[PDB]
Amino acid sequence: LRQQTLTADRLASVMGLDISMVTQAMVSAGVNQLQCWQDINTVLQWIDV
Amino acid sequence: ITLSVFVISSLYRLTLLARVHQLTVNELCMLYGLSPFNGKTTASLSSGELPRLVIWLYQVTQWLTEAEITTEAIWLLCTPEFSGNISPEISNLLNNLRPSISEDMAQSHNRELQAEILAPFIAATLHLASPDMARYILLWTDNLRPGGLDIAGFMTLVLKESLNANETTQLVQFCHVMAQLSLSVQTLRLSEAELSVLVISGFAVLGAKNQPAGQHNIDTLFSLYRFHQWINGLGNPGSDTLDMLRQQTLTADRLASVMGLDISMVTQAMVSAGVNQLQCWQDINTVLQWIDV
Amino acid sequence: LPRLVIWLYQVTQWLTEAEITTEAIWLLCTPEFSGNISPEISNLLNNLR
Amino acid sequence: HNLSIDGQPLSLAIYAEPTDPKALLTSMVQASQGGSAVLPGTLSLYRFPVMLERTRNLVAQLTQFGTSLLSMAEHDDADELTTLLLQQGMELATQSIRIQQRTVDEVDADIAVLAESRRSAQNRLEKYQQLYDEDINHGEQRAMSL
Amino acid sequence: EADGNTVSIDPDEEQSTFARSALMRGLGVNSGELYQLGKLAGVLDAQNT
Amino acid sequence: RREAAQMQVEYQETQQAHTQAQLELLQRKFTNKALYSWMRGKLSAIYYQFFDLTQSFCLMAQEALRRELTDNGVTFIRGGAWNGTTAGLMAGETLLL
Amino acid sequence: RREAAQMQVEYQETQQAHTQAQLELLQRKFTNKALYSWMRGKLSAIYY
Repeated sequence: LRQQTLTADRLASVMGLDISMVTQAMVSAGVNQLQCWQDINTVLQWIDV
Repeated sequence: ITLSVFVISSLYRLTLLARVHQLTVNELCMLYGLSPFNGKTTASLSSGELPRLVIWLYQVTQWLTEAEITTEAIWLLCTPEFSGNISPEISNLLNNLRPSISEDMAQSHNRELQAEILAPFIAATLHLASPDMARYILLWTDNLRPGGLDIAGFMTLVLKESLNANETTQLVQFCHVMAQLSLSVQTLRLSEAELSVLVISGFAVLGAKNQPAGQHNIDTLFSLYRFHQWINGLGNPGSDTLDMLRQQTLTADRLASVMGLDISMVTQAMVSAGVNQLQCWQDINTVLQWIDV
Repeated sequence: LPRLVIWLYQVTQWLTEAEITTEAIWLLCTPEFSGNISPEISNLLNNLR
Repeated sequence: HNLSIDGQPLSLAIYAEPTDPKALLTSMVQASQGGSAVLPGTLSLYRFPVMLERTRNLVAQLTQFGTSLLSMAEHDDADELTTLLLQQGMELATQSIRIQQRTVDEVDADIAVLAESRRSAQNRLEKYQQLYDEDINHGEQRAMSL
Repeated sequence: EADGNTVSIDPDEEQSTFARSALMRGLGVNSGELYQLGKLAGVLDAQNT
Repeated sequence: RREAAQMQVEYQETQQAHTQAQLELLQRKFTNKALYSWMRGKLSAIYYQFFDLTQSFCLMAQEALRRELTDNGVTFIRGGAWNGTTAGLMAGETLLL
Repeated sequence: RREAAQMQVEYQETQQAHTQAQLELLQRKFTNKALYSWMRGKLSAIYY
């Protein structure tokens, strides 16, 4: 995350989520790259609801 | 998918396999990938293969619950998948290691001496107990050759002025496998003497059922856990019995006297099991299971 | 025979009172030995030479 | 099948109670360990006393290093033990929270028992109040008039 | 006991004997423990009978 | 009584949070596991190299003594100063003796 | 109440396993009994 290499697949694998759920959450939130904690937080909130 | 009984029954079978063992579908997928059944679709499993898968899942889940290891923990321990990005831990390891190492040492032919040199920094970066334990971990990783790298190759890659184009993949794969082995040893609470004997013998003391010995998978991990439990239960003569097993002088009478069993029971157990010499933990385990039943 | 019975009673009572298992006392007193130079003996010899 | 008229069995069963818990032990395992070997030495240019002094200073510093290593190992081991203790305390705390929740549930069940008891008492009260208010009914009054 | 014949208590014997089985069940021991008892008591004969 | 039991539940929850705080403070400590591990790794490597240098010095001093006494048969550095039973400790004491 | 008592039994079993793990960690410690014994044996011979 300090670099810009954090991807949806790596985030899903690290957090234990499902890759389909994470991809759908990113598309629904409208964020395309996990560039910052704001984007990660938005994706996680969509997954939460 | 085609909606028939067969397809719906296959999906329901997978869901049942998760539910009866208290796994989510994700955990079942992880355990299946770790199992010796991976690469084979469950619908394309023989009528004799399916009960083998069910019994494997039962035994693995029971072992994990008994030893208090989560499915995520075992997945992290055994997965071949790696991040592919150089981590701050590896960066600190390389920065600390570069001044204290030389190209002559890297290109020397003594892998034992190279492991002795690299042991303290590996122990520091892996939070291991002692440099001896780290040395045996390094020797095990050298036997494995994770990314095709040996100890000499790892040393040469460390001795580079950031000249890592795509050898970063090999470096991080080697480091990931090394950390996985160290974490497995720490989780098992394996003692340094046991690790020394097994690694020096190349895991011929541990043995493997129809597999090459020394591989890092969940089956060899379970065998290591059971072997460690037996060694712990042996008590004070445990070290001498382990030495006799490292040699080829372990006999039925000595095993019976050490374990407190009856010599007639042990002899009949070997004869029934079909093993004639207690060469390895596999033979000892088979004899003990026959005695158990 | 009564002497054997009394000796057995004495020994079992002593072991229970002093909290020593029969396996432990047999290990303490048996003349049978493994017959192999164990690693503890090896380390002792290597440090003593 | 040797049962009573209402189906109660006429024999007391037995189960041969399971044979105790199991004690598990651990032991130290020691392996053969060797020592270092020596190589032929170089001939220095100085006489024995000067080399003796230099070597003695170096060996003293090595002794200092060994003492520091032992102390640091001891402190690291103590910290590891403390961390293990705290993790075990976490696990026990979770189980204790569950047990206390079940205690709360037990108190709720006692409240329900009291509710049933009060229902019975109130039914008795309404029955006896209805009996008392009615007093002498029409049949008894008719008989007395007769 | 009105038998007087010889029964083999060798655990390694194929096709064991009803007398051996009844003796084992009466004493509450298995074949190996019965062999141990025979050795300890010295009632053993030729062919472990 | 039910109120008292519920507050006991909350007491247990507070104790659990306290144990969490203790663990986190232990991990954020300055003298923590990572610091100690790196310190002893560095000191172990340094000690390993220093023993080699020190034994070289001892051997060359023994050669000086052999030259002084004209007796090549005297041997004092007999090896085994760095023994595996003690992870290299007491090598300095052995060499001092 | 019976459920609570059974979970108390499980609590005791967990405590027993915890003490077992503590003892095993003590024995796998780097500065353990064998290390200290060999160190003081060597130092006693050297001191003599």
